[PDB]
Amino acid sequence: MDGPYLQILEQPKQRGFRFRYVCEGPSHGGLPGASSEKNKKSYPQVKICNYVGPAKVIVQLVTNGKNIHLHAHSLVGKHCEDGICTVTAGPKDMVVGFANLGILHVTKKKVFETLEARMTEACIRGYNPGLLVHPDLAYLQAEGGGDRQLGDREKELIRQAALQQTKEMDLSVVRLMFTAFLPDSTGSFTRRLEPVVSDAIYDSKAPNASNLKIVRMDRTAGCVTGGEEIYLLCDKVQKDDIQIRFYEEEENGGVWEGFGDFSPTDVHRQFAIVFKTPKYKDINITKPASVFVQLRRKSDLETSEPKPFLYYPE
Amino acid sequence: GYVEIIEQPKQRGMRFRYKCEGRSAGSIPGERSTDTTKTHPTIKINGYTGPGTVRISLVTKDPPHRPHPHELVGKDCRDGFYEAELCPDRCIHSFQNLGIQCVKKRDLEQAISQRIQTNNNPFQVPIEEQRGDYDLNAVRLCFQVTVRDPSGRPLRLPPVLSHPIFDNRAPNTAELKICRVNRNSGSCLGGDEIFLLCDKVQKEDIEVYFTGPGWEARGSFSQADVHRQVAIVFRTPPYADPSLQAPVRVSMQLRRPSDRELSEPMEFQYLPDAAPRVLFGEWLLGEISSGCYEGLQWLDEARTCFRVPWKHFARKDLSEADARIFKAWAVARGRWPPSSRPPPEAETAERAGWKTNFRCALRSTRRFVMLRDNSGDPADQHKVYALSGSLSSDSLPWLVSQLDLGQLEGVAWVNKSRTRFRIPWKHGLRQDAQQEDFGIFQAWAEATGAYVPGRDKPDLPTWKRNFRSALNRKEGLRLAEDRSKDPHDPHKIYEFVN
DNA sequence: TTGAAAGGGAGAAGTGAAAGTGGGAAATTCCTCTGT
DNA sequence: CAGAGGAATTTCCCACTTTCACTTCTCCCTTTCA
Repeated sequence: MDGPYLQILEQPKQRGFRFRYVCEGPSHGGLPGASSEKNKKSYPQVKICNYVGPAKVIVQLVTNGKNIHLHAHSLVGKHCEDGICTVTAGPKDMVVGFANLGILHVTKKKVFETLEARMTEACIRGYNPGLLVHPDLAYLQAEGGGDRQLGDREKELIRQAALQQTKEMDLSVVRLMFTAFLPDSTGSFTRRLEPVVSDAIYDSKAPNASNLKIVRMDRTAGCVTGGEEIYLLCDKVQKDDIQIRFYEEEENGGVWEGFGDFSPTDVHRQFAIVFKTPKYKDINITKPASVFVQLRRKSDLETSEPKPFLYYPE
Repeated sequence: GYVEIIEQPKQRGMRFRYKCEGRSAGSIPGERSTDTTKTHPTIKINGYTGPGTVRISLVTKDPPHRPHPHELVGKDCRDGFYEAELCPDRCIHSFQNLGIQCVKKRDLEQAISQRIQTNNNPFQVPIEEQRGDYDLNAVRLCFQVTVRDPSGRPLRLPPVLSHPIFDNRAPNTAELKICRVNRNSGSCLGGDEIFLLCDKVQKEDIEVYFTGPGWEARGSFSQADVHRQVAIVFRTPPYADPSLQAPVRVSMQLRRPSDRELSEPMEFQYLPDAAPRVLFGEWLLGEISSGCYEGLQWLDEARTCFRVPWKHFARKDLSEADARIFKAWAVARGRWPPSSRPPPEAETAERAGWKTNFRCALRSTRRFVMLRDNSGDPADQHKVYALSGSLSSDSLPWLVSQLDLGQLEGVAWVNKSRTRFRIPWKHGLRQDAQQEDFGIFQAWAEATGAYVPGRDKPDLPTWKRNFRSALNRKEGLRLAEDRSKDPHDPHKIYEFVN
């Protein structure tokens, strides 16, 4: 009862990738796949199911809001042009790989013109209908031909959407939208399947999206009594949105949590936190119990890898 | 008469401001200013009190005191400098509205041109010395007063320079300040680990400086111990007297080596009895010195030359020791899991890459030079290198060019349309085998640095093999005839075909 | 009870230049507290 | 209601790593010589 469709095999990793301004030069590594690791790298992948011989897949940067829109940042590298990646695939293989994909960080002052130009290409071209742009004449598809006379009135609509969207635009997060195409009777790739959107990709350079990490600390132990001062070194955090949490998984789906004591003034230049230790689950205990410590961002509950902390009796 | 500065401007602490900040951005405080009491730059004009003028401009901190690109802004400031009328009844003059506006690097040339365009050039530095990088983090005020000689004509007196004024916002010229210390006490033996929270420092130009009653010590930490420029984790140095019977209160302060700048001290009393960065050149010298890599050794007492084992990795007897230094580099840089203290024997697939990463890194470094490529003599395959500057004493198209030249005997043309050429090809095992017989072969080896008539034993089969190997699988060229076997006149014939 | 070297073919290794990588930090711009 | 100073946004560039575009080697036989 189905038909040919596009499936995202490997999703792009969500955190840790650095977006790049054009002044930083081309290529600084391509967006990693969620499975990629240390010395064994991987990349985002799509698979055209219920095959269709040759096919050409494209990728676009869409926003992350409720309303999937066109982002102002661009994709660059390998097979890209105007922030759109276009790759061929399908002779025999139906799994496309996407290495060498970089995210060009557009400038702030720059976002309005880029968005207007990027959307204008869409109204005129026959890629994705009046979805990513605005609820209107969503025709001008890949049905008849590829190109449309931008009416005088239509231009006002793009400008208005561009102005509204620039304000909504979040330059720290972005999403990938894959669109596949199957050959025409003429051999042309016009047969458009359904678009698929990927997980949100956060800019590792954004303080709020920064991947948290405990770089080094004073001591890794203290008395269950708590109240001892600690000196912790970490990656960039925001003084008003950071907390140090201690915890130990308890018997039978249980978990005790404790919070380091400190004020935002104790956060030094975004890179260090001097705090006092919380009191352990129960004062008077038998022998040294070990727990875990972790930085945690309030606003989104994101966390750093845990680091062992040893509690000992008084 | 003459100008004298009575109140110098505070040197550190105030940041320069960009036009973009504009707004109300304070003014240059005076040497003795405190949080509670601000003072201002002030001059005294010895030997004169009356009408006159004063221009204060900005100039380079160092000797060729050229007009600095930044500019003064505030009351009575125009075109980059300050100029006002003197007070006829006061011989001491105060300037309380001097602000320094820094120009962007992108706009530096226009700024310098404006300076010449307005004659703001106190020491009339000729347009020549007036060029070359400028230190945009430091400036000196230049006072240019003009009184009047005994009734009548004006009179400019020698210009005076102030102490330099450094940009407090710029990272390598900012004011040093310790903010919080882990522990302010420790053993007289030293070695206690301390966490110090500070203001922006540069991990490659900063130290923890201890002092006191005629004594000086320095905490030890590698640049890797400086965290994101605002935190240093080091170890206490040993105290002068390694035998305390009582605690001693010493001084602890941040120190910027390059210019001696110091921060306010933090008390510290002694009491009674982080992986460093692997830079390739420093790392390589250490490994050669270690004596732990058979084959990797110094070739002299000065330690300016050294050999690196370099056996071709296609060899089937290739041992661990043969590739030990190449693997050591991979492991130090985290591209290969270390030992015990899994692993996969797919370790020999990795070795070619380990060698190239080592060769390429060595080359990028620009710190070494190759003296001899002994990766030949089968017995001991290795390369010899010398450190930069100390005894640097280094010691299809090609064929197309060669075809026209046909210099040496044996080669020439048979096809007067360029494509069908004849190359000699006698079998080396012939008693009549000549040296210049493989002349065309010899040309390729020499023309690639492969062979040098003076410093290189001749290898005839290799010259023949390499000349041949280059041609072989080269799509766009192939063989014709083959009188190679011909007992009388050995020779082949090739041709092209794009 | 195929001897000593030279010759070939494949294809992995080796090469210097020139991009590509991953990060940290410097330059610039904004903007919030301090304390109206 | 500045205006000192903490951050956020952008720009540079260090110090190698990988790839590009070819060229050479070791392997493993074959041929050729005397």
